Amino acid sequence: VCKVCGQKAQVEMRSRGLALCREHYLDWFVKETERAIRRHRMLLPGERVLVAVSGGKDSLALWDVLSRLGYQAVGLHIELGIGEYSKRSLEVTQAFARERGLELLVVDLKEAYGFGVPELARLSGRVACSACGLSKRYIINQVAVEEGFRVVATGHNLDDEAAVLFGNLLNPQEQGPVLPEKPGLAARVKPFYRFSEREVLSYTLLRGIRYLHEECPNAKGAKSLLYKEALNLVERSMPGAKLRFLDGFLEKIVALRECERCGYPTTGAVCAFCRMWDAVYRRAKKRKLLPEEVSFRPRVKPL
Amino acid sequence: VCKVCGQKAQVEMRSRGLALCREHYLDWFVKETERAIRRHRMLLPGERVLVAVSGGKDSLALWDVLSRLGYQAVGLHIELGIGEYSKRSLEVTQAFARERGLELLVVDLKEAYGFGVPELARLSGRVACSACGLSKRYIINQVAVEEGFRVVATGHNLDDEAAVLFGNLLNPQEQGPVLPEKPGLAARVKPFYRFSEREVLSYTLLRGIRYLHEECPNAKGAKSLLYKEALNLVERSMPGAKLRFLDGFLEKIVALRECERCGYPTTGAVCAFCRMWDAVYRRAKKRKLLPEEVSFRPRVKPL
Ligand SMILES: Nc1ncnc2c1ncn2[C@@H]1O[C@H](COP(=O)(O)OP(=O)(O)NP(=O)(O)O)[C@@H](O)[C@H]1O
Ligand SMILES: Nc1ncnc2c1ncn2[C@@H]1O[C@H](COP(=O)(O)OP(=O)(O)NP(=O)(O)O)[C@@H](O)[C@H]1O
Ligand code: SF4
Ligand code: SF4
Ligand SMILES: [Zn+2]
Ligand SMILES: [Zn+2]
Ligand SMILES: [Zn+2]
Ligand SMILES: [Zn+2]
Repeated sequence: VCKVCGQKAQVEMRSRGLALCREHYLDWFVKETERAIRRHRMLLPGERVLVAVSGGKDSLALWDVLSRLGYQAVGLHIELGIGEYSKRSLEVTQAFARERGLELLVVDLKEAYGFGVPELARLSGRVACSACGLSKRYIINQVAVEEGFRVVATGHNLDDEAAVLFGNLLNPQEQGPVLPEKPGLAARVKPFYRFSEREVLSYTLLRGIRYLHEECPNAKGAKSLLYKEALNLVERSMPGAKLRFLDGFLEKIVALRECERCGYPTTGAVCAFCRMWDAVYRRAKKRKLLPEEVSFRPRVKPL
Repeated sequence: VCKVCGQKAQVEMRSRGLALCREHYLDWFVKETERAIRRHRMLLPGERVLVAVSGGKDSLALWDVLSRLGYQAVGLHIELGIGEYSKRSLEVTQAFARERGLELLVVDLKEAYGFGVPELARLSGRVACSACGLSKRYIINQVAVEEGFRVVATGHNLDDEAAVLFGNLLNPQEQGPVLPEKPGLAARVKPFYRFSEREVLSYTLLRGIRYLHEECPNAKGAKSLLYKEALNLVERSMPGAKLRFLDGFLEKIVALRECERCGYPTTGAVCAFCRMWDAVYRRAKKRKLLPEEVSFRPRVKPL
């Protein structure tokens, strides 16, 4: 039965020995999120926070919770130009924001830089996921800094964190719930880092939030899915495995230069982002999808 | 093709980018085993070594290889009294030793202590696997010390080592290829710790060694099977994962008292082995399968 009210439980979490009815699961989820924020000093009460929202279940749920917790949550969605997929992804995110009166920023990849993720993959040589992730992290950071946000919230859940940890162990040759802000670098927090993917999904469905069910025709996100399958196989027979795994690592145990192209932090002369888009533009000219006297002019960092 | 002779390959190891014909796989396996022994100073050339052999594919293969490498390999088999299973397991081991002129020692659990693993589990309260493993490690060590062996070789393979490592990470609340000998403690080496289970099986089949195909009605060895499934799932799509996993850990980063009952090393007053068998005898008396004036008299340690 529901541990709080004694009525019929709607959600059962063996890993925590906890069973809750719909109304108290939603409340538990929201309170536990704030418990995570407070424990790790992720946010200040009512602070402006840039929420990276893709239209999927986690970041839409995160946007909902942070709003309910009274944070000034502004969403940033990035249109990746991956066909009808990215189109629907934008619609869902827009619908969410509209029907809740939340501020939503959009960066359209194709409109800003001329190429979506598909063409970007062909032109950079990198796998689609490499160029895409690189663009996502840079743009989200850039928008945060340019719009005066101190902290960015992403919707990475426990399955995601444990998959990353697992992958690093099996494949070094191929990031913590809180990353502190530095000059040119906004802070990044993961308030959902201890919720399982199943648990975040449960919140989303019970809250009635409509998200983009379908997933990208991913390329090397097929790796994370492999890691998740392996971890969940164990989790199925041994609840709390992912939590034990991630907690165990967490509770146990470099020079940055300004990019001479855009100004943002990097370890080299020019950052991987500018280096990628330069080569993409360069190869587009040789092909020639771009005018010869065109230059990639990245938005230089304040102040 | 076979990387050594150019003829048809019989064994393909994607993880190592290596393909070999039957005759050269057998040779590669044997040479690599010696490479492991030498690298880690596991054995001295021609040294007497106690090989723990269960009749399964790994330890029978290990016994074969160590013999071929000119080591004086004496096998110790422990009869666990698990029905017809343990019976066949003993036969296979005996057959191997006979048809190769190898010295084989046998400890029959029921004959030595009065109870096989099944009854031992009911009487100790511990799961079958707990009492069984405890008995196996103690007896193998005891026989080694009592018979003047410096080093014991076990047939643990890469799948086994990586499963253990994985399990510890997911479940702390539930051991290296070489353990140095100490007073009352023989050395333990795992010369097969880098061969995958599939690779050790391949050696066994190509060498024509007959082993006990069936496995114990295991209890909590069902855990290792779960760990192996998870790891092999990744290995299937990403060769060298288990090796990367295990190597990565290995290449990165207490007071012992004499048991007042048997003399062997322990952290407490009496060791877990004596403590287990005492309680088993004690509870047998209360049941009463043993005479009241009977005492468990463990073989006290030399010198
Ligand atoms: N196109 C995008 N625009 C903005 N933010 C994004 C985008 N894609 C991902 N993010 C952020 O990055 C986080 C990780 O995304 P992802 O790699 O999709 O894992 P996920 O948990 O399966 N996706 P989601 O369910 O949407 O959070 C998401 O929670 C978002 O917060
Ligand atoms: N009954 C036994 N008697 C002697 N030695 C044993 C016995 N059981 C296990 N061992 C040793 O312990 C090692 C690990 O055994 P186990 O837990 O069965 O993993 P395994 O690799 O599946 N078995 P095997 O194929 O026989 O090595 C074996 O290689 C043997 O060397
Ligand atoms: S799946 Fe690969 S490509 Fe599709 S969005 Fe995620 S990263 Fe970019
Ligand atoms: S399976 Fe469990 S019980 Fe059967 S032998 Fe291995 S440990 Fe002892
Ligand atoms: Zn309730
Ligand atoms: Zn740059
Ligand atoms: Zn050959
Ligand atoms: Zn003892």
